Parts: sequence; C-alpha cells; structure tokens
Amino acid sequence: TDTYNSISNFIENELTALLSSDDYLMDDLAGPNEVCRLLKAQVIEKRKDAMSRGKQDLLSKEIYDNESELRASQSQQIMELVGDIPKYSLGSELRNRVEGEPQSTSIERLIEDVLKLPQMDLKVLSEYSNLRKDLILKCQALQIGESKLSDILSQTNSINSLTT
Amino acid sequence: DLDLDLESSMVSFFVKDIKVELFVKQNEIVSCSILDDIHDFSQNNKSKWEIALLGSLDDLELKLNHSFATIFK
Amino acid sequence: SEQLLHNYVSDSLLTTLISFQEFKQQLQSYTSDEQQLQHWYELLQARDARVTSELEARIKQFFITLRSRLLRFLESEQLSHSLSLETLIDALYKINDLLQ
Repeated sequence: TDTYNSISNFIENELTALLSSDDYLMDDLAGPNEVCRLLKAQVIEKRKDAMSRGKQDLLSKEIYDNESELRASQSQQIMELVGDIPKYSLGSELRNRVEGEPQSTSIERLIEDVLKLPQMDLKVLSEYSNLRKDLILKCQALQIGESKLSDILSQTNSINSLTT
Repeated sequence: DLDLDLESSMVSFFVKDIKVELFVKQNEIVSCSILDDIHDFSQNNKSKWEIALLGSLDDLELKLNHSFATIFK
Repeated sequence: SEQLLHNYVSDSLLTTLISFQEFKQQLQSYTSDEQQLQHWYELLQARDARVTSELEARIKQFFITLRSRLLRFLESEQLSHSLSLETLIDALYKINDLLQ
C-alpha cells in the first residue's frame, strides 16, 4: 500500500508548506512595507533549526513509532479472532474442493478425510454435525461393501468351478 | 502413445483426443484424471467418468470401450 | 500522537514566541504609532489561532483516514487467512454425492 508516500505528502506539503505560504501571504495582506518586511527577519533567527529536513523526517519517524504501538495493540485485538480454525489442520481433498479444480477424485482420501474430520448459530453446528455423521456412516458402509463384494467374488469362484 | 517410468505407476495417454492420466499404487487403480477441455464438456460429466474408471486394472480394457463409445453415439 | 502534532504546530506557530515587547522595539525605528501597531499585532494573534485550529482539523481527518485504510488492509489479510464454514458445507454436499 505504501502509506509512507501519503503520510509524507501530509507532513511535507499539506502541513508545513501550507502554514509557511499562508503565513507569508496573509501577513503580507495584513499591511506598510517596513513593518511586515522586518518583523519576519527575526522569525528566521528564532524559528531556525525547526524546518531542517532531517529532524522532520524524524518527526515522521516518531509519528511512525506512535503508529507502531497503536498498531501493535489493535493488531492483536483483531488477530486473536479466528472464525474457523486455519488451513494447517484440515484435509487436503478439502482444499481441493473449497479451492475447486481438483482434477482427481478417489475414495481413499475421502474415507479417511471424513474419519479425521472433527465435530464442532446452532444452524450450521447442527447441520454440519449430522452431515459429518451421515458421511462417516456412508464410508463405513462402503468398506463393508468391500467386505461383501470380496466374499461374493470368492464364493462365486467356488460355485463356478463346481458348475463348470 | 503413453509414457511409462521404471515401475509403470505414472502414465498418460490419449483415448480419443483427451489427456487421461492414472496413478496406481498396485493392481487396483487408485486415482483417475481427465486433462483436456473439449468445448462441449460439463463438470458433472467429468466426475461421473473418473469415478467409473476407478477400479481394477484388468477391467480397464472393457471399461474404456464402454465409456467412450457412448460419448460418440 | 495527535498531541505530538499539537506540540509541533504550536512550536512552529507565530503567536507565542513573538511577544509585544520585541515587536515594539523592532518596529519603533520606522513607525511610532503605538495603537495601529497594537492592532496589527492583534491581527497576528487571530490568524495563528485560526490556522492552528485548521491544522488540527487536517490532522484529525488524516488520522481517521489512516485508521480506515489500515484496518481495511488488516481485515483483508485476516479474511484471506480465515476459513468459512458455508463453503465447507457446500463441499460436503459434493462429497455426499460422490459417495452416493
């Protein structure tokens, strides 16, 4: 975002240049010649070392420091807040769904994926809990389907051998 | 034409004009993919074909003829 | 913060470091009419006050804008790093279809 350019515009021209130009122009408009053209020869002699560029660069630095503590505190107050637990503790196929375009679907992931999915305003809570129930139930039905199909295949080989 | 490594696990070949690649841990096929975009294709049809193609390696020959003959009918 | 800018603008103002005494002694060599020079000094107080209140107005506005843009960037970062439950449920529906 580079907020430094905007802040530098604010403290370089919007603040200092405005006050300097306004002082000169308005005090010139206050008049005659001598009073204003001399009263400002002693303002340079006593406001000196206040418009040097280095120390007002430091002025931006200490306003940056003030930003540092306020930003630290309000950074915390916003970023302990987590809506749903973050990326690192979820299923890989679940990223393949939520980000889309998986290009590859299978059964092995989704089986263990729903097995290790943890249960968790009551709207989404209840529907997610019962849907996770339903899906883990469906996948265990699928693996007992392996049990049934394997048994049937072996027994079919037996009966086919007898009949042939 | 297809490419094979020293263990014949990775593979990629064209059935008619579409890139289909397979990953096999053992004799059973454990993964499928279709890597071509014909400008008549729907995402629903993509899922119902790879799931069907999932299976053993011995029934791949019969299934390739069965699935890809319905598309051009 | 804001008070730092108050102090800086007060230091860079004209209305305190310029006193009536040295003003009078510097002017006296050319014009000796005390009353209209007092009037001109009184004019020089008011302009400093108006410009410094105006400066406070700018610094307040810029501070509010900084809060806004900064909070929005941090919120965008948090939203990028956060997850939504509804998208997860939508994915679970597709998982159910595949299993079926």
